[PDB]
Amino acid sequence: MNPPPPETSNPNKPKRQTNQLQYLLRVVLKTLWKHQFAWPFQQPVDAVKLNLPDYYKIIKTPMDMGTIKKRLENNYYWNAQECIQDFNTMFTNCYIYNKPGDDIVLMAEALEKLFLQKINELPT
Ligand SMILES: COc1cc(-c2ccc3c(c2)nc(CCc2ccccc2)n3CCN2CCOCC2)cccc1=O
Repeated sequence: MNPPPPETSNPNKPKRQTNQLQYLLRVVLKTLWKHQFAWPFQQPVDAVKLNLPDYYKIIKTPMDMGTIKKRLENNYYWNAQECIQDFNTMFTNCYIYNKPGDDIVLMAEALEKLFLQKINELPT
């Protein structure tokens, strides 16, 4: 019942290393990945194992940090904005599916505050 995970390899498009992409992997992803609340966000939502009714009927653009980490490690992103959009999608999905006060929402909000603190120091 789960869909295949988001693509993470980039076989047909060009690749580049930029200072912003370096910061996104070394600082932003690394800081959130090591956070105590990271585990639920480290791989695609398994709606079957988690018993999440209608998850993939409600969430049509799933995203997670395991995918973002692999995308950065595989040079899937050409522009830093593509990666920032993926983090935003991951948080937004959680807020859409869940309710205020749910444990997962409080965890996502703490991770998003940390994301915003780090994104404030994104370079040029
Ligand atoms: C990201 O969005 C959501 C996430 C989750 C979610 C909550 C807890 C989660 C998780 C996802 N993924 C994991 C870790 C991976 C996992 C998944 C399946 C069973 C076991 C581990 N865990 C920890 C499980 N815990 C610890 C080990 O004892 C079992 C209980 C729930 C709801 C809505 C969402 O929108």
